[PDB]
Amino acid sequence: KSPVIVDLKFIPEEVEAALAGAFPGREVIDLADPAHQERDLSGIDYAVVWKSAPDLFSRAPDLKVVFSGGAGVDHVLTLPGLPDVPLVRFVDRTLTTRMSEWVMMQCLLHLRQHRAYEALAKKHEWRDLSQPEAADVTVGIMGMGVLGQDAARKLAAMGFKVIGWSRSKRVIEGVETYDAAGLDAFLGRTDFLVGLLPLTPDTRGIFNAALFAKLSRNGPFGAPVFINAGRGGSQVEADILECLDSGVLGGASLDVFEREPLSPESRFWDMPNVYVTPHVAASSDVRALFVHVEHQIARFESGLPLEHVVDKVAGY
Amino acid sequence: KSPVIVDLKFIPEEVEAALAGAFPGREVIDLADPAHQERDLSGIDYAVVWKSAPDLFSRAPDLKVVFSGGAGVDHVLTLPGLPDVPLVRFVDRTLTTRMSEWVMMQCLLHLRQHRAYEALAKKHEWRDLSQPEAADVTVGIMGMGVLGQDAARKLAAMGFKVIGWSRSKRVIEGVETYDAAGLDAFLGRTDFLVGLLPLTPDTRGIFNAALFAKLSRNGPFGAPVFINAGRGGSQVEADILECLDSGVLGGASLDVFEREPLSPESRFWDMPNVYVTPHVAASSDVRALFVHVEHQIARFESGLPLEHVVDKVAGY
Ligand SMILES: NC(=O)c1ccc[n+]([C@@H]2O[C@H](COP(=O)([O-])OP(=O)(O)OC[C@H]3O[C@@H](n4cnc5c(N)ncnc54)[C@H](OP(=O)(O)O)[C@@H]3O)[C@@H](O)[C@H]2O)c1
Ligand SMILES: NC(=O)c1ccc[n+]([C@@H]2O[C@H](COP(=O)([O-])OP(=O)(O)OC[C@H]3O[C@@H](n4cnc5c(N)ncnc54)[C@H](OP(=O)(O)O)[C@@H]3O)[C@@H](O)[C@H]2O)c1
Ligand SMILES: [Cl-]
Ligand SMILES: [Cl-]
Repeated sequence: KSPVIVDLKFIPEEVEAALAGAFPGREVIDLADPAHQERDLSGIDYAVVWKSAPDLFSRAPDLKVVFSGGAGVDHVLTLPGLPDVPLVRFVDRTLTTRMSEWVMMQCLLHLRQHRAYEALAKKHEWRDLSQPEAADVTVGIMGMGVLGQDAARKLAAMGFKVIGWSRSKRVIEGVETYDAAGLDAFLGRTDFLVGLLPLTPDTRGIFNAALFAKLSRNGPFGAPVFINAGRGGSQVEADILECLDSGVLGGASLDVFEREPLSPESRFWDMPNVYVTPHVAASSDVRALFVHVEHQIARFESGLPLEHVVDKVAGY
Repeated sequence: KSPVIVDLKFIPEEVEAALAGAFPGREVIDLADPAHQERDLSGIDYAVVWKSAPDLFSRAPDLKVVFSGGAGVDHVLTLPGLPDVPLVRFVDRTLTTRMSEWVMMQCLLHLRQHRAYEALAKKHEWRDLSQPEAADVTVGIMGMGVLGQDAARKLAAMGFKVIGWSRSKRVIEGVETYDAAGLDAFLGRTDFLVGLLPLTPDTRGIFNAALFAKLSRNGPFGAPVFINAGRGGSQVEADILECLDSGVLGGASLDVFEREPLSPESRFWDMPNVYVTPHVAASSDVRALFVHVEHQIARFESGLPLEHVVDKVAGY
C-alpha cells in the first residue's frame, strides 16, 4: 500500500491529533517531523499539502494524486514541479458550514451596527440607534460555488435579501443570480458585498475603487460594506483604504490580504470600521480532511473517478 | 370612531414617520406632542403605550383595550389605574426576526472568539486560534415562546446544537426541550445560555451564581457564556460580575439590565468579554406596531377575539 505524505502547515497539535488512526494500513510520513527531513519520497502515490516546501515534488516524483489541504489552490498551482496528475481540492460540509458562520457573523456585525454600539460603550453612553432589519439590506455575493451558495441560502434564511454573481448563471431558490455581464447591475443593487471567489489570473485585483463606487448607496446606511474571505490578491488594499477614509465604503470585514500574514504596520489593524481576521474564515478540520482524502484514495484505487478535481488552466 | 391614543417613548422621528396614514378614519392623539398635554382623554377606547406617563389611565378612564408597544409587559402591568380590560402585547414577524438576528450575532461572536481576535488585532498580531464549529457548542435557551422558538430554529439551521427550557414542555423539530423540573439537566448540557424569558415574580433573579455554576464546563471553551435579551430584573448582576472575574463565566452578552439605562458607572461597559447593547435586541418597528394595532382593533370591533392577550396574573 502506498504511504501518504502529509505536509501541512496547520496548527501542529491539530495535525498530530488527527493522525492517530488516520490512513489505516498505510505508512503516514508527516514532514513536520524533523526525523523525516532527508527521507527519500519516491515510489509514493499520495501527498496532502498546504504551504509545502519548494523542493517537495522533486523529492516525490511518483505522486499519482495531490490533495490540497484547503479549498483554494492558487498557491499549490505555483509549486515547482507540481506533477501532471489530478489535483484534488478540499470540499466538505465542515468547511462549508464554518465559512457560512463567518459570513453570517460579518453581515450581522455590520447590520447591527456593532462598532457604533462599541464606541458608545467605550463612552459609557446608553443610546438606541435607528435600526434596519436584515430584509432592508441586500447582500451580493461574488462567487457562487460551494461556499457562495451555502452562505447565500443561510443569509436568506436569516432574512437578508440575497443576490449572487459568477461567470455563468445558476439556479438557487430565493436567490436571484447574475452572470459575468450582469456585474454592473448586480453591484448597483448590492449594499453588503461578499467576496467568495478564488484567486485566478482573471480575479486578480477585481475588488478596486471603480468597483466599490458602483455599489449601492441607496441602502439603509447610505454607503456599502465590503466583506472578503476569498483571497487577498483579489483586492486592491490601497483602494479599500482610500474608500474607507472617504466614506465610499462604510466598513469592511477582511479575512484575507494581499500579503499574509498581514504586516504589523498595516493600517487595517487599528481602523474602527474594519474587522481583521487572520485567514480563519473556515479552518480545515484536519480530521475531516483526512477522511476526505481517505475517501478519494479509495475511489481512485477502485477505478471510480476523483471528485473535486481542479482545472489547472482555470486555476480552480 | 374612537380616537387612538399613542403614548410611546420610542425614537420620535420613527413614531412621527409611522403616524402618517396610520389608523385611517380615526383621530390619533400623540402624547409626545405638547399641544395635547391637557386634553381630556375620556370616551376613548384605545391606547398604544410604552413607558407612558403615570397619570395616563386616570386621564383615559374609558379604554376598552390597551396595546403594549413591546412584547414584554412587566412595566405596563405596574402602571397606576391599568384598566380591567384586555391588554394586548406586541407579537409580529418583524420583532421576531430582529430578535433572532441579535441572538445569532451573540452566539457567533462568542463562538468565533471575536474578542480574542480583536485583542490580537490591537497588538497588530496575526495568530490563528483553534476553532470549534457551531455543532461543537450547545446553546440552551430559557424561554421557549415566540422568540425562543424562532431563535432556536435559526441557530439549529446554522449548525448549533440547540436545547430549550420553559415551564411546560414543547415540541420543536431538531430541538430537544425540557420542562420546569428538567432545569438542572438542561443547564448541565448548556455551553451558551440564552435568556428569552419575561420578567415575572417567578423569573426575578433567576440568573444567579448558583445557576451559572450548573452550566456545562465540558464545552470547547471550558466555561460557559451568558446571553440575556429577556429582562434585566431576571439576572443578578453582582453574580454575573463575580462569575466573569473568576472565570466561571467566560463571557456574556447583555441587552437588558436591572436598571436601565445602564449606569455610566457600571463595570459592564469596559469589560473585555462583555457585549453591552442598550435594550435594542429587537426594536419595535413602529409601522408594524400600528398595523398590528389596526388589525386587532378591526377584530375587536367585528366581535372576533383579540390575539396575544396577556394573562395579568401570570405577568405575560
Ligand atoms: N478565507 C478562508 O478561510 C477560505 C476558506 C475556504 C476557501 N476560501 C476561498 O474561497 C474560494 C471559493 O471556494 P469554493 O469552494 O466556493 O469554490 P468553487 O466551488 O470553485 O466556486 C468558485 C466560484 O467562483 C466563480 N468564478 C471563478 N472565477 C470567476 C470569474 N473570473 N468571474 C466570475 N466568477 C468566477 C465560479 O464561477 P463558475 O461556477 O461559473 O466557474 C464559482 O461560482 C476558494 O477558491 C478559496 O480561495 C477561503
Ligand atoms: N431585549 C429586547 O429588545 C426584547 C424584545 C422583545 C422581547 N423581549 C423580552 O422577551 C420576552 C419573551 O417574549 P416572547 O414573545 O417570546 O414571550 P412568550 O411567547 O410569552 O414566551 C415566554 C416563554 O417564557 C416561559 N416562561 C414564563 N415564565 C416562566 C417560568 N417561571 N418558568 C419557565 N418558563 C417560563 C413561557 O413558558 P410557557 O409557554 O410554559 O408559559 C414561554 O415559553 C418578553 O417577555 C420580553 O420581556 C426583549
Ligand atoms: Cl474604518
Ligand atoms: Cl469579561
